[PDB]
Amino acid sequence: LEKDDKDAIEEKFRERLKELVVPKHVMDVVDEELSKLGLLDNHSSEFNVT
Amino acid sequence: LEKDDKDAIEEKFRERLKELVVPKHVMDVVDEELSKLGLLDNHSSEFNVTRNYLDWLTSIPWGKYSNENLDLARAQAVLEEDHYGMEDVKKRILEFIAVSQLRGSTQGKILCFYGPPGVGKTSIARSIARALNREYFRFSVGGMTDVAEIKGHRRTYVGAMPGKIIQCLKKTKTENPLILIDEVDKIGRGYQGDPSSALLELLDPEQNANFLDHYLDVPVDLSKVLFICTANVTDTIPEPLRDRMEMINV
Amino acid sequence: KGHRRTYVGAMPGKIIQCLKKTKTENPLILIDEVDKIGRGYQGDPSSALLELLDPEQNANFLDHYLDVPVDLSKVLFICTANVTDTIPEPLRDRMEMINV
Amino acid sequence: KGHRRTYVGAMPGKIIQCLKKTKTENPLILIDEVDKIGRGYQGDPSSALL
Amino acid sequence: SGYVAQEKLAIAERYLVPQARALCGLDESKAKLSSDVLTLLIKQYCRESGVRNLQKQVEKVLRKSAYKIVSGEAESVEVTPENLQDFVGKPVFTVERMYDV
Ligand SMILES: Nc1ncnc2c1ncn2[C@@H]1O[C@H](COP(=O)(O)OP(=O)(O)OP(=O)(O)O)[C@@H](O)[C@H]1O
Ligand SMILES: [Mg+2]
Repeated sequence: LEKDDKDAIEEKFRERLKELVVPKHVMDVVDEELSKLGLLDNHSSEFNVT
Repeated sequence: LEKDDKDAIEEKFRERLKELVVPKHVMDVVDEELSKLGLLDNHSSEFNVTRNYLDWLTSIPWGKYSNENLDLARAQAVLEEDHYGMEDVKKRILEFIAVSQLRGSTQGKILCFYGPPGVGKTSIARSIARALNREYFRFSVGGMTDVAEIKGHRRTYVGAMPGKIIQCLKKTKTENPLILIDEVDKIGRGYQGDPSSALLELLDPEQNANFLDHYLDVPVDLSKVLFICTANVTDTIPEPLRDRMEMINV
Repeated sequence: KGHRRTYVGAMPGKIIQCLKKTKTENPLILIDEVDKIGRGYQGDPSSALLELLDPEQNANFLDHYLDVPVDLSKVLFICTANVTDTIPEPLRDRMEMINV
Repeated sequence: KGHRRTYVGAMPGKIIQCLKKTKTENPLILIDEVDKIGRGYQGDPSSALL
Repeated sequence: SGYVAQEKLAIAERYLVPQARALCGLDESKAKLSSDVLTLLIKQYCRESGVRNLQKQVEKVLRKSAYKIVSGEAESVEVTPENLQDFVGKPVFTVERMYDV
């Protein structure tokens, strides 16, 4: 599986956060962007930008 | 075997919109948009733009008001506790809190401090927000050369977002935050729609109540907001913009 | 300061590229030759620089691309200009001088 | 001037919104601050105004 | 364009003052503003082609009266020219000297 789609992409992002101690502010922002990415289609100009 | 996602979103938007006192200008638009959202197939590429549109239109508070403290006696102490001198500015804020206690409903103004650098123009704004108790923001306009920040984009462009003022007004749930424009006089001439023009629509003491940023196209009132500015020297500012605002002088 | 992110090629301003390229949050950024920044044909870059260099206020730097504020108070800026007159007054106030 | 109607999400120019909302063909449109138009890249709105 | 001082006095007496008074909520009895005071304000401090600046001036005096009543002492501020200096601060435009003979 050389090209990812939805599951693994979010997964690798959410795990990459771990060692960092993010200020509590931005977790909300990252959460809306993640859920919005989850509902978005794999092919559209919106998806690659987000 | 099947669920009802369309009904899920069509109700959850409705539920978030329940408690707000939504103006009639909006309710019809949000309703027709909500129906248009209800028709189309879920994956259709247009459908996302509408699920986003509603996600902004139902989010921005419509009359939710961060109640502001009224009695001035207690306000004195917190105002003086971490600054000194500058008596004229503190006298203005005391006048303001007093009149707000007298007429009932909360109401805003526009102000513009100016003076030699390092006098304290920028550290007081946070203290004022702690005194009146309305929620704070900050908005540097140093050197900007793109009107989109004050006016957003038209929503057929991919990834359009409303101008920075609406993002403020959403980030703080209240409707009347203390915006703090900063360094107004160093705003640049951007060789195409220099931003200093756009600000004129925003700061009219009376017309302000119908701001019309492009993205969410319904006009939004802003009269309650309490703008403040700062300016190292008061010559660069274009004349009408110099005229809109009071000029306290630290 | 980057661009608005709804354009085509938007990328965050130079400093955030610096702050990603070196994993630490406190690099020793070395702005250089401050005296000879451009001026007077578009908006002054100097008018943006103040937002970085204010000793306290920088703690809520706000790059346009990623709008969420980026704390960077721990950074250790340095600057090196050979004549200390041309720098505009509001900017000259922020940064202490040391004469070699 | 709106958009071409073939793009996703296209909507008519602002003046037609004014007609559809005022619901009459003789409104008192009030353009404001005519002189501040930017007339730069890829646009030239002043042309459309003429 | 333009505004003669007479027009500015008429407008200030029938449009601005009642409107700013309702905006600040003061009862009309509680803060008299003699038309002579408005003449003094139009002549010395606010003297320019626009009307906005006069609005800010009259709004200023009403605000100071408000803070004086709600918490201070006087039950009726009474603007008079003699006292006006402390309400609107230092006048800008000096009156021309008047010779008598
Ligand atoms: N009256 C005061 N008491 C205590 N500190 C003050 C006072 N005035 C200014 N300061 C100090 O100034 C610092 C920030 O001042 P401020 O940012 O307002 O400068 P400034 O006048 O805004 O400069 P510029 O307007 O050029 O940005 C704070 O650290 C604050 O302690
Ligand atoms: Mg400052």
